[PDB]
Amino acid sequence: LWREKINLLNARLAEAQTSEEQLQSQLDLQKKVVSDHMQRYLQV
Amino acid sequence: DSDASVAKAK
Repeated sequence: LWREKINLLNARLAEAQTSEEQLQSQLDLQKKVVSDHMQRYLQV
Repeated sequence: DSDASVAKAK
């Protein structure tokens, strides 16, 4: 029963971690986009 | 590093 519970929570935790990492990637890409649009706002 | 570039860097 512990192995069953462990496998279920493993799957759930893995999917949650993937979603959280995607959120962080989007946030950092937003920061990079801020920097890039600021440089464009300066140099074009 | 003009003031605008300094604002961007900061």
